[PDB]
Amino acid sequence: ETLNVIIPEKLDSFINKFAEYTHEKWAFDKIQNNWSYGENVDEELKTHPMLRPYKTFSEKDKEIYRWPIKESLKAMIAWEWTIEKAREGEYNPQPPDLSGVTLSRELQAMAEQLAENYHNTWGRKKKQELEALVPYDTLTAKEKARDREKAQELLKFLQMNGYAVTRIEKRFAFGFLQQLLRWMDISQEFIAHKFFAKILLPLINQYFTNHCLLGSGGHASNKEKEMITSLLVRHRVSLFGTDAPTTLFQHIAQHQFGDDVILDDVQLCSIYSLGTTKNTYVEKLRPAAAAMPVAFLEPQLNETKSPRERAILGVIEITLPMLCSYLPRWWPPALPAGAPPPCTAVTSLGNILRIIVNNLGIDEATVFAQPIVSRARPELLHIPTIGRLRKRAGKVVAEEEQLRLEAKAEAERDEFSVLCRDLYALYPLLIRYVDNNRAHWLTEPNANFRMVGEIFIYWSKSHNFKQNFVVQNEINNTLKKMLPIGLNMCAPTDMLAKTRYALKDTDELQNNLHLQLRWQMALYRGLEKIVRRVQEVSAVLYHLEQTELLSKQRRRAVV
Amino acid sequence: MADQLTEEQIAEFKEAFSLFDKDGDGTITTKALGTVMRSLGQNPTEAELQDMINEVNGTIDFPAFLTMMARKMKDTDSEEEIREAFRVFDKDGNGYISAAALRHVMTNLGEKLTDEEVDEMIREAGQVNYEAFVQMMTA
Amino acid sequence: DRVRIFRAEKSYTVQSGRWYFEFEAVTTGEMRVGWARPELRPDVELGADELAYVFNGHRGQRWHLGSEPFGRPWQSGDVVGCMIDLTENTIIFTLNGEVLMSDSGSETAFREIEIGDGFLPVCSLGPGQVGHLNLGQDVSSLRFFAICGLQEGFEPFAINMQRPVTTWFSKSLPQFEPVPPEHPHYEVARM
Amino acid sequence: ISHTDLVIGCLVDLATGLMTFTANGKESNTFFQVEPNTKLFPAVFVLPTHQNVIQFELGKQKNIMPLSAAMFLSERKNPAPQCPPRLEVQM
Repeated sequence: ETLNVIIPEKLDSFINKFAEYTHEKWAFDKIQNNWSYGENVDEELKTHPMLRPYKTFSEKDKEIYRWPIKESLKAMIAWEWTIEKAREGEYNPQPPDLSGVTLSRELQAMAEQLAENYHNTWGRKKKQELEALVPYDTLTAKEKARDREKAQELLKFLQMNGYAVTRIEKRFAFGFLQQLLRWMDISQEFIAHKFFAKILLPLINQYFTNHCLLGSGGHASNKEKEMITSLLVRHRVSLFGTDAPTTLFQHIAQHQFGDDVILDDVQLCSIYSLGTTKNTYVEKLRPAAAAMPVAFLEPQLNETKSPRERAILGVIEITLPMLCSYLPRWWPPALPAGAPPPCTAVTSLGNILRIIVNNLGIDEATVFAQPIVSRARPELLHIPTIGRLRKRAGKVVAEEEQLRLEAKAEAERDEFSVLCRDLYALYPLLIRYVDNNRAHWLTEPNANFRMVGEIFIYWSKSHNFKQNFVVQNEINNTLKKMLPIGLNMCAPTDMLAKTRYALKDTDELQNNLHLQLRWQMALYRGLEKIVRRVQEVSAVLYHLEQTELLSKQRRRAVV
Repeated sequence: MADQLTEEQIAEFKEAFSLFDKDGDGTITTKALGTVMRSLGQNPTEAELQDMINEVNGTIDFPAFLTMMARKMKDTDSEEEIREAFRVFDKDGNGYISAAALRHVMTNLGEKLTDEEVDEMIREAGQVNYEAFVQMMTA
Repeated sequence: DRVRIFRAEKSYTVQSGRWYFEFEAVTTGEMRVGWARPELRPDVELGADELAYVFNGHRGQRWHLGSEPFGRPWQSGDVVGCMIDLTENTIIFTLNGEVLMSDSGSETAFREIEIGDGFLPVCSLGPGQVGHLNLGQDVSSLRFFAICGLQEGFEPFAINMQRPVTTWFSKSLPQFEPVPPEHPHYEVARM
Repeated sequence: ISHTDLVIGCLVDLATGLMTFTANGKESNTFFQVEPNTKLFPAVFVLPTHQNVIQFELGKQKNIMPLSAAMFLSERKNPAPQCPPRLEVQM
């Protein structure tokens, strides 16, 4: 403190140099606005009778300029534990050339602690003047504009004239490391059996800052104690940290932990199995104990069957599966192995799509088709449409016969059984026509020859979708005709005047009412009659059709 | 009014008021009004006692005394009946409401509504939950 | 040291119908290609104010009254179509015969626009950049119109003009002109 | 800053090619001289630092008629100052 300070003999040359340099430029910086000289220091003439240095004037120009600076030199000798001077300094006089001594490694706070010793000591005295608050960092952008004229003035008793008392949230990540340091004890202080709430207000806070995506692995350093102590609390936060793209030694041990129960797995386990779920998410997290997962190839080959294959998603026996799928196409439980064949599918090549053609034969009379179609069209690129023209269209023809059988049953209790029987194709077609849709996004440029009823299969289904799919809309746990809209473009590749008149009898079978300037449009058109338009007319007829007070106290009474 | 209180609490409020009646003339002082409330169980702050007597010499009798806690019992239940409302509405008692039954359960609710107003009060709230239905019903 | 803009004459504006044109950029870089109102000041850059609906040239975003990221960026030597349907007031962008989607998975690029005095095609060329502008006066020079646009009942812009369309640009030579009386900042007083 | 109102003037002679200035009557050292078949536009250039900036004050001294006599052929023998509504300020 400056009041009970140690006033030495070296607080005399630095106090008079922190006061004169604070009072030398008082006479020159105001002369541009007519700093006059008269009988008073007034503002009418803008005069400055106090325009004098505090060292060269009389004793009266120093009680509020040098005595506040000697007490500041009693504060600059009490701000830090370094009270010494080892150099000299640096009308209309000017201050010392001290604009190069900026905020250094030690002169940053020492030129600001003398400001605080001039502010907070006088502000506590201002609080002793109010009854009988410009803070340091709580001064805002407008308050620091009024807090910088004296801080630079207090920067002359810290780095000038040798009066030298000289001496983002990775710390939160260090606190997270301290949390991990706390986790070394907190996962041991209940093993052999106020701060838990400190761990409570953290699991959601960890999830937050990661969504705002030097010391990158410092957070990954914290990603350590969780996986060991476990195998629902911060497990979601771990999954939240999983997407946030040395410790991989525990992976083979976890694989050994999976192998710890894999002996009698043919016929706890909660912490074990849940570990691999977040690991699998962490596996394809860097998808912008090396071959230790060879146990995984024999894991599903041993005996949550496909759920094991669900974790599998991170070579010459493919030809050995080519007949095995074909024998299954001639025919079960190799779909998880096919998922294990899908786990390393396209690494970079023609009959890879024949696997789906093999899968279609099983699905020609057919289970969990959700994951079976999920990772399906990840490389649907490679033609095969000629077999596909006979494939799904017959499946559509099976489906066209299916609903017609349903409608014939609906052409006359017992109808509730048929209202649940229509969910068979509903799970099927939603699993079917999806990978086929991405195949259509390849032939669109190409077919611009045998899609003449391939479009009509959708529209017949759409007319069937036109109650009749209310037990299909509930199978969500709209792709019902969206692909038909995508396939509607090539269906317009067939002078439609009667088609414009066709949309009337199809909203009144129009096989009787339809029985009986434009050169630029017909330019490229030139560059088997009646039903070559009625089919397309019925499509848009449904497609456009697809596009097609209470008083106060009574409401206070019915409540 | 004085209909929201049923009879047995006032059968308890009488002798609770009468025991601390200072003279048997049915009156009390202003300070004992909090002391009886400690025996009731409802313990409000000191700030919740001036506005009682600001609403009404310092002489309080059983006429004026009923009007205090009648103002202090309706507010503790008028914002609470929206919780006890939904208990027979849904099936299991959770919050999801099938809109199929609500098109015809409101035509025999006893308030004798029609089919017109109940269609005026369903789409402004397939399935609407419990808390958006009352938000347009309690107004 | 600025950016040029290009548009057709005010007489060629449309009020109805269903119109389309193409644009083949030579080099990738800084372009702006879209549609615009007639009363367009040349001071501001394209798409900043409420007077134009335009696409990016560099990073793949739509530009009207600000920005919003939209679609795949530019390879060098590609065709960016532009579409508009006055029957429902929608703006549709294509790219090499492929419709550009949004971040929210929406098909349109703009929606429920007021017609007003109608629109007319527009373009912009940055410093150093180059790209020519087919517009539809030759039906044979339409690359991706048969792929997308012809089957939807769209029309090319210069479908039947016996001569190509006039164009206007913004030149940089500063001229003199009287002060507008509805100016923001300054005024004059002839007392 | 200032506390008064600085007035600058201008003088051109149409039959000699003389082109000179004033500054509150105290003339300046510089002047200009031009070829005879030249059109001149009276111009200013300014950066504003105040709510009011500048006023084009057209008037006359005791031996020189204003600019109204130069623009309009019907006003050659009229020494009065006039601001007709074709005279505007460009930008």
